[PDB]
Amino acid sequence: MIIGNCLILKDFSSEPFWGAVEIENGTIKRVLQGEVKVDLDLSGKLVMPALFNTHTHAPMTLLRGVAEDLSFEEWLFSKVLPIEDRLTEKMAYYGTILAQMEMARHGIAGFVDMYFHEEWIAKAVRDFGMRALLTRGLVDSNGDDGGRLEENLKLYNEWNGFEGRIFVGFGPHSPYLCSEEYLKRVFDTAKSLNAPVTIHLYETSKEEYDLEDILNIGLKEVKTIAAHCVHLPERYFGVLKDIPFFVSHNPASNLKLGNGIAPVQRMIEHGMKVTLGTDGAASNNSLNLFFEMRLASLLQKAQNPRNLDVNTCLKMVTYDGAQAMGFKSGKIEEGWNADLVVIDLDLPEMFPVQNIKNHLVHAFSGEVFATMVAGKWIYFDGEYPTIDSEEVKRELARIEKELY
Ligand SMILES: N[C@@H](CCSC[C@H]1O[C@@H](n2cnc3c(=O)[nH]cnc32)[C@H](O)[C@@H]1O)C(=O)O
Ligand SMILES: [Zn+2]
Repeated sequence: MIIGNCLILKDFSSEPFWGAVEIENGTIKRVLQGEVKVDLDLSGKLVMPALFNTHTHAPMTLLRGVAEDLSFEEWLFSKVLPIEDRLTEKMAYYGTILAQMEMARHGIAGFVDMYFHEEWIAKAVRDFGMRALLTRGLVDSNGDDGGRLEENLKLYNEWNGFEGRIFVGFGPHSPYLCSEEYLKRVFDTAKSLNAPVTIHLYETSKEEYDLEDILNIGLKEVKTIAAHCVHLPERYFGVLKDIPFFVSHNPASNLKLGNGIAPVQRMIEHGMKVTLGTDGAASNNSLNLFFEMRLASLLQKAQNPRNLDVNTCLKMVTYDGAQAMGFKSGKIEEGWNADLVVIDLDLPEMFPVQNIKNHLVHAFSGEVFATMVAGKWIYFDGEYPTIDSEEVKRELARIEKELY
């Protein structure tokens, strides 16, 4: 298949050019320049690498807007947890289908999850078409984790590697919901399977523990996606530079729950790898990485308008995200995955045409035209080709009634 005859943004550091792309068996076979015979003419649009959301809680789409005007502790222990006790396996599946519908209309190809009923979440990702690094949220009480780590291993056993689209990791919630001993066990497990770890790190100001207790139990050796890092002491930026440590920046969530602004510019200048996550729909409340990217840039610019320039931003949502997720995506080059998104250039916000890249970061709403994952269209002109929209919608309607 060859799509094109339009502008093509190869990667974050290059400029658009008129051409086309040939996809074959979920990969990029070749990138053509100039005019050429295409099977799909996307003239008047832009083709670029798809985006990768490095942090979310998929089924929380079912709780969108249910927890407003609350401090962090109230939000989680008073509002969210009681509702989650009522969230079923079936709801996890449909909440994830909904989450993918939303992420897909925003050009997202893959996401990193941390939740429960994870196998049902995996089924939903299987059916929808996206890529995902799935992990089970882990917490313990003096070593007793209620069988959560075991569930994570079951998930690993049954889903790691599925169709090259799904990978399984471990999700210890945070250094405060996980005891020191339990955390070491989780890191040792991940270390043994050579699997990633995702954890909420220094999300709130109350967290003042030393990163040393983690740096010497596996962090230096385990690929880790640390969400938030709002209060990560700057004295550690140096050491985090050369280990597979990926910060997942979640600007909207940090602001909405009154946690603050992470010094991303500083982290980046110190050589740290930084990616973008949306977190869950109950504390965002959208699953839009374009919005997240724009917001991130603005927040850093408040300190210095030169902070988080356009290319650095595009790199963060595309290539860096794919890297944290272990997928060879993020660039339209031969041999790379065919994970692409199509943006409509025939819009007010995309003018002047000579500044398209800037528009992508500071003016575009995030509503893409189509999104392709593994060579398949998972969203196209308002349509969801991989699912029965109407059926899914009815189920969600029943779930809303049942859940609330
Ligand atoms: N509560 C789960 C274990 C953690 S799953 C991942 C958890 O992260 C929670 N979560 C969602 N958003 C945030 C956030 O912004 N900060 C901290 N935790 C969050 C989410 O509600 C979920 O409970 C259980 O009992 O098995
Ligand atoms: Zn989170």
